[PDB]
Amino acid sequence: MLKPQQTTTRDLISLDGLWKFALASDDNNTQPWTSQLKTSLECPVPASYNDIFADSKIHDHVGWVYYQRDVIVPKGWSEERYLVRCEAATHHGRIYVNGNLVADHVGGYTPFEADITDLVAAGEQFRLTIAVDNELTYQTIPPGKVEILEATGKKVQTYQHDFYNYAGLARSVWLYSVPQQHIQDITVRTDVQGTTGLIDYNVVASTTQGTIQVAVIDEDGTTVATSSGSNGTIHIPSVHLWQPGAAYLYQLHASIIDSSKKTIDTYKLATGIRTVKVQGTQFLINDKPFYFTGFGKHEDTNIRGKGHDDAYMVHDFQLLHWMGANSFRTSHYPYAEEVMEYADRQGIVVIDETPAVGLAFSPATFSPDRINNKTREAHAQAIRELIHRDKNHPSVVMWSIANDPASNEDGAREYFAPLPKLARQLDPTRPVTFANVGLATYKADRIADLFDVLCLNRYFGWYTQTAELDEAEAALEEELRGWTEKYDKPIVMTDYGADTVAGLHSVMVTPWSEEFQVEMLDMYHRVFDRFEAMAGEQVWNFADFQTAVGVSRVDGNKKGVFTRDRKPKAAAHLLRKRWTNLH
Amino acid sequence: MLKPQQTTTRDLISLDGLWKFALASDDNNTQPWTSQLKTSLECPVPASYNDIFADSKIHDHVGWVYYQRDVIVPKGWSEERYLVRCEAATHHGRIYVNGNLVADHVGGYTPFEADITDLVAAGEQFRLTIAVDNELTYQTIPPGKVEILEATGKKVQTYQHDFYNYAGLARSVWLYSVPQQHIQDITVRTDVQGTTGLIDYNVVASTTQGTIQVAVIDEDGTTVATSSGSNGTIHIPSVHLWQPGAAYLYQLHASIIDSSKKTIDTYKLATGIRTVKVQGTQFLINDKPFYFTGFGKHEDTNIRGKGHDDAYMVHDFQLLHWMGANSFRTSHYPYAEEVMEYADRQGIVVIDETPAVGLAFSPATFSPDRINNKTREAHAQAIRELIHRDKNHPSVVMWSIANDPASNEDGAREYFAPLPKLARQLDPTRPVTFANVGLATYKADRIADLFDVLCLNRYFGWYTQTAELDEAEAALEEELRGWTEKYDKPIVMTDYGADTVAGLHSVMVTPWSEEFQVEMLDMYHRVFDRFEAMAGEQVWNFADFQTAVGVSRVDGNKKGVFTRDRKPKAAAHLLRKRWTNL
Ligand SMILES: CC1(C)[C@@H](O[C@H]2O[C@H](C(=O)O)[C@@H](O)[C@H](O)[C@H]2O)CC[C@]2(C)[C@H]3C(=O)C=C4[C@@H]5C[C@@](C)(C(=O)O)CC[C@]5(C)CC[C@@]4(C)[C@]3(C)CC[C@@H]12
Repeated sequence: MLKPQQTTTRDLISLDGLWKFALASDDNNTQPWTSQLKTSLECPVPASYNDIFADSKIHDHVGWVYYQRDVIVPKGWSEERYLVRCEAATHHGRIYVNGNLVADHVGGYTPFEADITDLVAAGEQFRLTIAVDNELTYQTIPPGKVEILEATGKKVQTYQHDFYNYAGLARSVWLYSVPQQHIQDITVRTDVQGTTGLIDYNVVASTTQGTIQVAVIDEDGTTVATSSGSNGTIHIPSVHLWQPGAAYLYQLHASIIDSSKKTIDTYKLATGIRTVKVQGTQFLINDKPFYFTGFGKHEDTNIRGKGHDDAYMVHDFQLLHWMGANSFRTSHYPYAEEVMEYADRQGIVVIDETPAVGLAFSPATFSPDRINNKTREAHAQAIRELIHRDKNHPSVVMWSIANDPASNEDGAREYFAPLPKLARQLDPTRPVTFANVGLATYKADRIADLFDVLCLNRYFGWYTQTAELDEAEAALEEELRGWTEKYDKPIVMTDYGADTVAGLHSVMVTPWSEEFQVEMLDMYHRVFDRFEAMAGEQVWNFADFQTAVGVSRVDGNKKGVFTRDRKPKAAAHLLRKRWTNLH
Repeated sequence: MLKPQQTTTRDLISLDGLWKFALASDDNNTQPWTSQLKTSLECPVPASYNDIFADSKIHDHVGWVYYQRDVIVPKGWSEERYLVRCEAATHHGRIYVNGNLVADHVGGYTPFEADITDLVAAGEQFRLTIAVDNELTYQTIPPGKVEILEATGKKVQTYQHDFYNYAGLARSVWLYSVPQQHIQDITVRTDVQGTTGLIDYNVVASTTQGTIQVAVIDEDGTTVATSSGSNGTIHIPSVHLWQPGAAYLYQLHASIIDSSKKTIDTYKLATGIRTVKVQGTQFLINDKPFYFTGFGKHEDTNIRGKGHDDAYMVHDFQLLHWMGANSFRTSHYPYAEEVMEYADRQGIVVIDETPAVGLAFSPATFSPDRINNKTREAHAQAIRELIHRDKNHPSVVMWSIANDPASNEDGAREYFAPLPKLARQLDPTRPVTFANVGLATYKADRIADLFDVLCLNRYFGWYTQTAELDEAEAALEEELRGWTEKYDKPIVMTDYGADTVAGLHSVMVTPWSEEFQVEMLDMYHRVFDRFEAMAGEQVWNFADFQTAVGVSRVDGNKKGVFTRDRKPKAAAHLLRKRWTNL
């Protein structure tokens, strides 16, 4: 269902706060959810739990953890229908109402919920336990594999992606109410004919006794159009288009109306009128060529892990405007819905990506004992959920299906082939892409032709022709010449960068140094501007972020242009100079 | 005497190395130079001793220390005269040969020596003890005062300058030989008539029996002119000039010649043909206007303190060339002589400066109980020794008499007046300056008219309390207007910058961030470029350096554009942008 909001017809209670917290264990208490949890530990919920507690055992935990609290359903909600919703449980969430399992969800970055109307009476209190599991298998979306250290028996988690496997309730939890007859879903699609804007809409509602009205209201509160029925086409004269760098949002009120013209349900959906098209080598937004500038990001801050944070969100966006970035990519998982809403209002463009990173063991990655058909089922599910959630965001301009898959290997094409089609079939308003790793050159990649736009991640300066910038220039150039001569598509660079410790400086060519970072980004730009087919450049990464432990990671990933606490490295000023002095 | 060298007639022995080291104490060994020091400590000799031992007592020590080692005079110096020289002992040095005092010297940054010819015989070993004192008084030229912490009894050294009071033998020590008849000094003075270069020379030699010859050899080895006599004028047709862009150096060989045609003594002095001139607000090198770019520096590196270091010197000059900096000032004491030679070869320009910093207690600074005429003598003495040693360097383009005196107070003009006259008199070929502090505004200062070029130190602190850039800008411009209306002289900004920790970053305007330092330098430049009379900009400082302890000092002074270990802050790149262009 739609992201819940408070209306004249719907109530919404935040369940964020401190919750009682416990790890699972091998105790005579298998089944925590059946009674009041016994812990002195409280974990705040919009948070990953790993770094909260300054305890190694919680942090390194593999398997289930339990959050618990008492909740009271408002007495004035009799005659209504109500649900508990998790915006996200990373990676596998279960919801329990007093000992009853009521939901079981498997991906780590999308919503789920349970209708508890008939299980708990209005004005009743109940014990809400949400179990969350972090275990990654070859069938989970980021895939991974649990192993056991030989000498100690410590359970340990392997995976093939960078960012740390933060787990828990990294996004908000909610109790909300909906009327018996309610709106369940809305799809809006937006074209333009000359200066007239056209909204294709479809409303899905629980019942049909009494009907659907729609109103489109501009930023001034003026109703600009109306329509009747659960689906149709709304004409808007002299539309205020939604543009990169100049958002405009209309406000689409779907109501349910009874036999009298009395309102039964209402829901307010923000929509931007905008078109995306790929014509040969150009990426077009409202029939105007567009060039991405900005970053791959991560949901990651000093203590709350992947926990959504309003201050860092508003600030991060403020830093984007400051340096003239116009976009970012939801690198390696869908971000919080509230970030997409904020991008819509800020006029920021978004490459929206599924959690499907780490489909690469470089042993054959696409075989029965690795990424296999059941894995592809999970991947298809992730695509559906993401698209289902973010279909109405004008900011979201393209779906990224995966990140660094081993798209050079036998079996990779048979694995991915259905996936671009599924996305295009669920949402025909946007192009589909994926982010290509260096192994999969223009020669070796065997997947690229099934996508509408090509995204490349490349580290010539850092990882291969190390500190040898001229050597990296030549190989970068060759490569790009290969892609441009082989495909007639837009090419957006989505990773390029270098680990850089703030404060570390050198007059020489010195990796990890602030000067080196600048020298490399600067060179990459020089090469980009030589190629007409480039449609975007997004630096890796916006900010330093935590990764799994490893001798080649200095307390995480330091390829940020800002520090974890958002202080600018020299590179940040270079991009600022570049992106504000060119379109 | 002249900086010693190896010639065909002269031998030179380095005495650098590890020496035995002891602090003074109050036991019956009241005279350590009268016998072998049995201490187990060894201190390296081109170095300050303070951070070397990882020991508090030694670092914080106030008073004398003793260095010691044996030396052997070579067998073949029989017919020869021989000396022990310290390039520098900071601040007060004594040389002992086996229980006998043979030299006592007071300034901390210039050389001294002793003729030991008659005390020790060729082929003899002797015990060399060198006592060095670190105490400052109101009469030492950087002045200070020793005090006692009442609760602990601890002896403590107060002073008014920034940089830490490092002591010891910060510079090399030598045993050397010279014939009985020898050259003792040479003065060269260079000038231009059309395209022909002129060299006035004067040679001072220990005896006048048998004459003096001079040859002037070019960079290709060609003798290009000669002269006879102890003094004269040599003409160099179509001279290649020494320029800031591009050093060219002639090599002048002064000799003493016996009745026959036989060389008895010889000495090789590098000379660059160049003029310096002030005209109105313009500083002219070889008749064309010059704009100083670069730094205030310090002799400061991580362990050895003020000890001279060939590596850091070459690198520091590469970094200057890297950022297109064309000059620096020897803030705030003469630097190693080798730096001045190296500056000559590198084509870099030098404001050469005395130890006279800290003549300011902001109680009346210039008065009989504070900085007085006895102090002025040490100061005159300091000018004398600096000019005598650096007079022949083409890189040295101006003398700086003092840094941050209280030039706004009563007594200040009467104290200073003799000093620039003295400098111009010992060297009439260069202009004289001093670095003026923020208190001495164009109104308040009462000394400035006695100098040829005005050097201002104007940290933004003087102008704004709360690190507000627009406030700083309005006040700097007002002040510079005052100076340009009231004096017809070149103005060089000799201190400007911001304390800055490497790695501290902010998208806001925040002091102590790399961004703030950048923005402040940049705003200062915009202001300087609005004024025709500006002849120069030297940022304070080149690199981070150690200071006395202050809660306002973060393990030293962090105004460096480089870190102590020579890493660039963002400010270095900003300066590189400006100086490599215009
Ligand atoms: C690590 C990834 C998947 C890729 O994405 C990463 O970006 C950042 C990072 O590298 O730290 C982080 O955001 C995070 O860790 C990841 O998202 C970056 C590129 C990547 C490291 C590849 C390379 O950089 C280069 C490789 C070369 C190329 C190869 C095969 C060739 O084509 O000739 C020669 C050998 C080698 C080392 C093979 C591995 C890759 C393709 C590598 C390391 C794979 C992983 C990539």
